[PDB]
Amino acid sequence: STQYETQGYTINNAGRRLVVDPITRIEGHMRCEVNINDQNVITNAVSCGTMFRGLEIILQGRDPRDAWAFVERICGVCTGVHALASVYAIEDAIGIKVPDNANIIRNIMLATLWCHDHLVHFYQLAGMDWIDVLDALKADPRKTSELAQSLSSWPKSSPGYFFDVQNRLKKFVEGGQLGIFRNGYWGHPQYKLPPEANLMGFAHYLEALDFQREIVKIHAVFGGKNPHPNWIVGGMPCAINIDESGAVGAVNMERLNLVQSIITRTADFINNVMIPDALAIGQFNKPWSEIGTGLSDKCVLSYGAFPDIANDFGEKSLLMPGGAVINGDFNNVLPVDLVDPQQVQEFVDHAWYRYPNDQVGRHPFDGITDPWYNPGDVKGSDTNIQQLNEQERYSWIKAPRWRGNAMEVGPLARTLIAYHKGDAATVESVDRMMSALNLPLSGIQSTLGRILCRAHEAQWAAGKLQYFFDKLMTNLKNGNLATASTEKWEPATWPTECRGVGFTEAPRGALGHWAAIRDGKIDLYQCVVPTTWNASPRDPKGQIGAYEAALMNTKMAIPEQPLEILRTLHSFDPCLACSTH
Amino acid sequence: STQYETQGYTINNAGRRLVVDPITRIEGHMRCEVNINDQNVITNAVSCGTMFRGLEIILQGRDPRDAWAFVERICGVCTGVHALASVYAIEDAIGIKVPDNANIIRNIMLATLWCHDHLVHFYQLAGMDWIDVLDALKADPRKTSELAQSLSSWPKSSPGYFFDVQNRLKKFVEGGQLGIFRNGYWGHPQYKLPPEANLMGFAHYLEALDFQREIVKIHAVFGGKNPHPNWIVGGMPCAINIDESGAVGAVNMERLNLVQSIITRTADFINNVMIPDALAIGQFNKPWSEIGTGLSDKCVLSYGAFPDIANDFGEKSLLMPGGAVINGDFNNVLPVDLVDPQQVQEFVDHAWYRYPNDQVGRHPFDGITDPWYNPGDVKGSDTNIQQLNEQERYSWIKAPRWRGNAMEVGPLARTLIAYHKGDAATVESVDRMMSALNLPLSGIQSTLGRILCRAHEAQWAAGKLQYFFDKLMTNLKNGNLATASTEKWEPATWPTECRGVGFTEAPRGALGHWAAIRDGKIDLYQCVVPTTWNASPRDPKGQIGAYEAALMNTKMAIPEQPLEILRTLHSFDPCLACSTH
Amino acid sequence: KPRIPVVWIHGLECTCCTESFIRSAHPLAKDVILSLISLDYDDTLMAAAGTQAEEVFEDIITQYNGKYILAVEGNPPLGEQGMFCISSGRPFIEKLKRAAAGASAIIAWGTCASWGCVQAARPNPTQATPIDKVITDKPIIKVPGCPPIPDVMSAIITYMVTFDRLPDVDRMGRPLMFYGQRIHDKCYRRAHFDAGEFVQSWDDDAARKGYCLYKMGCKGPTTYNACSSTRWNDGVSFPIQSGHGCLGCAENGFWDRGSFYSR
Amino acid sequence: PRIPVVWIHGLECTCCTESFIRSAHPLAKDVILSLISLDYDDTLMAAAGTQAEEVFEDIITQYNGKYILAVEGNPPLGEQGMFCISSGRPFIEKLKRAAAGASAIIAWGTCASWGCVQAARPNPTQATPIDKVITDKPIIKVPGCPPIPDVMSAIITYMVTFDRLPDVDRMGRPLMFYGQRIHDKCYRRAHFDAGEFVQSWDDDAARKGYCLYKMGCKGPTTYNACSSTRWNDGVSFPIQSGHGCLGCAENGFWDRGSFYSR
Ligand code: SF4
Ligand code: SF4
Ligand code: FCO
Ligand code: FCO
Ligand code: SF3
Ligand code: SF3
Ligand code: F3S
Ligand code: F3S
Ligand SMILES: [Cl-]
Ligand SMILES: [Cl-]
Ligand SMILES: [Cl-]
Ligand SMILES: [Cl-]
Ligand SMILES: [Cl-]
Ligand SMILES: [Mg+2]
Ligand SMILES: [Mg+2]
Ligand code: NI
Ligand code: NI
Repeated sequence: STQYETQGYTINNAGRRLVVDPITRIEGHMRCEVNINDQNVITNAVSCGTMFRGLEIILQGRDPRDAWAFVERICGVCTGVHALASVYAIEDAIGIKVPDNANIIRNIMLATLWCHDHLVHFYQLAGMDWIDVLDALKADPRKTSELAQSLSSWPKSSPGYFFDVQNRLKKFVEGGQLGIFRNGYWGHPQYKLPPEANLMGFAHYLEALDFQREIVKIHAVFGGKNPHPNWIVGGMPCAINIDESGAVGAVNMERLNLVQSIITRTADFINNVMIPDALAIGQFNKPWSEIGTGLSDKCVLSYGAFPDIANDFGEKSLLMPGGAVINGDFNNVLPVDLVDPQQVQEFVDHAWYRYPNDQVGRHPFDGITDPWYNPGDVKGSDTNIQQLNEQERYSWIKAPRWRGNAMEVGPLARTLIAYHKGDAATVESVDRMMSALNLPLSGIQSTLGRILCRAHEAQWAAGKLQYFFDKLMTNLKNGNLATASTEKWEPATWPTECRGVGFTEAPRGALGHWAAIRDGKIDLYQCVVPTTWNASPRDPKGQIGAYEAALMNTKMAIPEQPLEILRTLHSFDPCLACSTH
Repeated sequence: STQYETQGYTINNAGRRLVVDPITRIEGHMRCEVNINDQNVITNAVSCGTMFRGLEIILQGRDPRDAWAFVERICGVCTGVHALASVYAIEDAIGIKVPDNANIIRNIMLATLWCHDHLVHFYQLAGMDWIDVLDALKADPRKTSELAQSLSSWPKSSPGYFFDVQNRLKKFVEGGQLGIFRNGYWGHPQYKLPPEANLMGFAHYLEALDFQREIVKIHAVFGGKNPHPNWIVGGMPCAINIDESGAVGAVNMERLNLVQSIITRTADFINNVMIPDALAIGQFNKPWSEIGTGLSDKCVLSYGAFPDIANDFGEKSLLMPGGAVINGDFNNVLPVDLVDPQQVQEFVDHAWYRYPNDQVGRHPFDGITDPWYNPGDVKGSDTNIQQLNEQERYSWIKAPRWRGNAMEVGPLARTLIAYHKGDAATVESVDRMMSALNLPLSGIQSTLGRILCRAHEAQWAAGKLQYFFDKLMTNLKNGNLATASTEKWEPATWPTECRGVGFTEAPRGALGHWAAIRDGKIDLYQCVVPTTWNASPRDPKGQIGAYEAALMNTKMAIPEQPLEILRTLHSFDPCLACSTH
Repeated sequence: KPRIPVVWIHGLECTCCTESFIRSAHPLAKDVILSLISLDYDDTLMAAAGTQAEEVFEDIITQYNGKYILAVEGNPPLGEQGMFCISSGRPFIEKLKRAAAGASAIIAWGTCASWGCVQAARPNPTQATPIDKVITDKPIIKVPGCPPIPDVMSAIITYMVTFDRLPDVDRMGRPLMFYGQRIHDKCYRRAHFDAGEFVQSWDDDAARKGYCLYKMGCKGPTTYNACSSTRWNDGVSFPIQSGHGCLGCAENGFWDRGSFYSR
Repeated sequence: PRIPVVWIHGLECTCCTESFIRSAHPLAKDVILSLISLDYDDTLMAAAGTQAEEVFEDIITQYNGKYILAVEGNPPLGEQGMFCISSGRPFIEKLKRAAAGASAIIAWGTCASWGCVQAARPNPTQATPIDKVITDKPIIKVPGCPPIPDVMSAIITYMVTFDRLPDVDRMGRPLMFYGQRIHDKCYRRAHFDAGEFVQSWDDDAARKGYCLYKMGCKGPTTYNACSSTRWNDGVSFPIQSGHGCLGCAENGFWDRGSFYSR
């Protein structure tokens, strides 16, 4: 057993080893291992992506116009975000400028995704870490009504409603078929909600499972379907016709009316169900504002997103700020350049990939994706891993670094970047939110903080949805209908050789696609995805990524039941298919 | 002036005349006049249908297969019921038996209509006679929540919800554009709800206006569209395919699943919003259990509806009982025969039609529709009527009688017939309803009782909806998919001369279509419609119809403000386009 | 900020057009009434009756003279000096003329107001007449169908409110947006028409596979509406999808174009 | 008691789970609480790690011969199957163990049915559809990337209500939803018949809803319910919103040339 120091942590693989495989209530396949000391405190944490598909290999030789459709299938949870990054990358490479309405509709597609994804994460993925569903059976329906009405104006609060929800759960359990609730962590001492808050939470779990289906109707109108809507290089294919023959065949006033109706309902659900629930989880779990800090007080990264000026990806255009903090210096938000070879690099010394020199990091334009399953000296065998060997290669996830630094990405990262750049809305949201909880600002740099920032981002995005929709309608009032530029649709118009970067802020953090086009075909296509950053394995210096760092130093009440590990991992919203692609 | 006695009333047209033209919050065109004595008591009531189109004339010479589509347009409120009566009539004439699934789907269409129509009537048509909308602005939102939660399990009851509803109304009226509320009877002393009940009722008005649109999705599945779904002679055109190629082109499992979802939501809304509101109006307006009795304690009529044994229209088949009561003898539910020339007859001595002898009544197989606009000695002129002359012809509505008796039809009539035939479910519903208000059973025979029975019936119909759907699914499980009989689709297969009766219970009461076919064409087509009964003018003996009787002896607080007249008329749910056709 | 005044009147009708309107899924009819327009007169929905209702009618057309939209459901009869439809003791046609004189524009809802619909079918006992044969000095937007699609009715209203103009129309005064193309030119069963794959009798194998309804009398090839694209009742169905041919209900005189089951 | 369902996940993007929870009728909520017993599902279940595998093992033992196995994604044969690792072992082992006790298997999506995107050239992981690995069990293929939400739920309700598997075409796809081509129920077919085609994006044709054949629409060779049942509670489908069908329900659609070519 060895010990070394990195980023303020003492990585120590003495003591009991615990394995959580599978990690559930995530997208895709993850394994996590830890070592705990004699006080049941984590002294070593190992993040492992347990899947790979090889989209970067598959994309070679494809028509650049087709690329979005392939890379969209990196992920059905963050569905659309990879299509957006792809059309951005291809447009950047060829030099295509899209019409304003295409840009606005793309922003609507992204905002819609932020709302949907964040909502489903809060309830269906992270929720059962905080809500003791089975304890809801002990709640008083009237006291549940009282609690709900104390927290929100949301209509659905009657005693009889909560009784009906409770009764439905009771009869469900009575069947002796607990389904998705079977063999959970119910009764664990870290469940702190009173029964009434558990019943309220569970009711909201169900309401959110229902409501989330409506949000993506916006994707259906502009993009055909959800999951996996359609896009084009040059804009969007959803041609607009308001006042001419054949408007029945296009985005018309009736289609726009449907979109408006969904926007209003989406804002209302998020503002009156999710936001109060997140604050309530905060109130009953304040100690988790001091757990799972990880890299969030050290190194955070955002590329920025939502260009409000069409075809302008600069700081004055992006509504979601970009920037990097390193060394815990939040007074110096540094600019990010995705073409600079000394900035974003990926290492594979601790990953299942071949490089000519695994001691160096490769910028994505020099990226290599050559799979090499070699887990080394595991406890077990190559096909029966009892314990990964984190001293060697232990993941299908590459290790991204920014100027050699290990970074956290995602809602909390974005909140901290915007806050420290002096975004007024963000400072106000964060101050008021932490005030309501009677916690210091530093409490946001935590597992609880990740959850609170995500919730607030859903509110932010629901607001932006209306703003974008209103900008679309303003263009239509002015007779500006264009949704595609076709000037450079034909391969004959393209440079023989060119390369481009497409970047955005996906629900889980900073996303980039790096594309090289040669002779009308994809020559290279490299993706670095938010969960790649967060779930990263170690690098040649032994530096740990965001997950490993957040898990370090964490107390477990009951080693056999990994509730604390789940809480922290889930707070990052892991997307493993994304991470590996 | 003149005075005479009929049916226990003293009809006296001395004294002040009041005119209400238009009657609003009904379907179509009605005028009502009354005389009031100096005690502000009605001593004379005059019901006038102020429209005519002449479908019975238009149908002559048409193909019997087309008839349903024409007569469906008698009414867009009771949409579908005329098409049902039409296909029944033509099938009876020709001798066609439809397959079970066609019968079950027709029963689903009828039950759907009962649910929808009754809901809209309660809230959008009758509601504002009982709910003081402007008084809702004075409610306390918390006390409103507490009232709603005391009455119902319905979820949407939070103080914040009622505050938001109240604030929407506040903003609506703040601009001084009161729209449909302008120049209302608000503040009238007969408005008895407290502010909290007004706000609860107004909230439910809005919820019902939204929700009603959902119910008719069942019509859209089986019948293409609502209003005015499609039908065929021989069954229904909505071919079923569950498990074969091309199910995408038919009624398939996805389509049936949509229907099921709508059924459950419909039952929920009716049982948890409309039923408790009907009882709440009952609790605050108990004197109206003694007002507007009219013919409801004398003569009531149902043909019966919802044949559960396909093509059997007998007593063992109809789920909604048929029968007639006369002379207040509720122990003698008499059988109704729609072919008997001595039973159903229409008189026109006081209507704008020509008969060879206007002192006799004509059975519909001998019916005549020869319009004759002759208001005789009005106050005013033929084109500017200040006062109708009820001693002469005063309506576009014919006067139906049953064995010479003036009858009331509709939800209260049906409730009475089923109650006195010993239908267990009706007896229990009525007993429980009247028990809940601490009222005698006789209290159902009233204006309030018509509203309470209509709400009951919506609940009954929602339950039957599920029953019929279950029967359809039972057939499909057994491989019984048939929806049409076509062996007598071709005119050449029909009798050279034949006649048929199609009958049902529309939302407003007993409906009959009498059709004669000759040489492949409609020879005669006569309709007698529920509002024809209820809104009937007088007959040669001077006997008054249901509306006129209900209005007799009514106290008015403020002669110039017809709130009491509207309450009673609205309780019968007038459909004037129906009445006149 | 004040909402556009709308006066909604009713001639000879079945009220299918009001009923369609309140079906609107987006915007909800509730929201149209509360937030988008000011529905200032409408006999079917208004609290006031009789003299109270006619005071509203008279106040609105006076106070907003030249500034309201007139929506007409149903149509005026010319027979019996107009007294086939009596409004406040007078022929409806007089109320229609008075209402029309103050209107900035008129919406003719449905086949009734547009063309005549069922009451005008042979032999037209009441001499029911479409609005544009009575009112000849005002813009009339025809929105035909029996009734029109709910979400078409509300979309035309949102167009007027959002863009502050009437929809552009075809030569018959129908909004191009929804009536520019035929049912048959956007029908999901067109592949079957093209292949000669037809329902020949009800509930035959073709019917169970969703084949074309041409041989069963479908009038989609001569009917202009949005039913095969926008569809009905929040996108749930339309006549053809549920197995009945188009009757032609959006077209002038469709009742008298022969049997619905003939070519 | 509700029918036991075991839902496993191979190499995937999770689009099929996401589609399922979009179901409008019945709601996914009601499928889980009332129609089936969703007894195992990594994406949604409370239990993780050893607790989750305790459920997996007990379910497939207790209900041996009586559970439905739903499969999302597929097994890779490359690197001894360790391109997809499940509780430290190749996914394909978990698939075989789950398959052996199943009464029947649902192959959700193009992944489980055919291969989908990871199987597109050059198929780095040797991703393989379920029916090439499990050869002794009924497999219902429900293709599409993903399949339509209300088709997924409709197939479930069929199995519950009728107590049988849907009848299938020669490829194992339910006839009810896959018996006809997108192009045979496409509302733009009138335009195809008339030679009325979009020729470039956002042209006059595109703004009138003309046919997308010349823009590469693969509807003529694709079997699915998108042009009839439509997507997301009957709101739209690819063609309606202006993009040609990609062919996403068909075996090998990724490698059938550019989406924009014939
Ligand atoms: S069903 Fe009617 S509208 Fe559709 S293709 Fe056939 S004939 Fe044309
Ligand atoms: S859009 Fe595609 S599926 Fe539709 S008609 Fe044209 S080619 Fe066929
Ligand atoms: N959000 C998201 Fe998916 C991840 N990680 C992407 O990009
Ligand atoms: N209900 C109804 Fe209409 C009337 N009266 C019919 O029939
Ligand atoms: Fe629509 S009121 Fe009904 S009849 Fe044909 S439109 Fe008229
Ligand atoms: Fe549907 S998991 Fe998403 S990739 Fe195509 S189906 Fe697979
Ligand atoms: S009958 Fe009418 S509703 Fe549409 S499909 Fe034909 S125009
Ligand atoms: S791309 Fe797929 S979703 Fe349907 S329309 Fe084509 S099969
Ligand atoms: Cl900070
Ligand atoms: Cl009027
Ligand atoms: Cl006409
Ligand atoms: Cl699995
Ligand atoms: Cl494939
Ligand atoms: Mg990569
Ligand atoms: Mg008659
Ligand atoms: Ni993802
Ligand atoms: Ni009616």
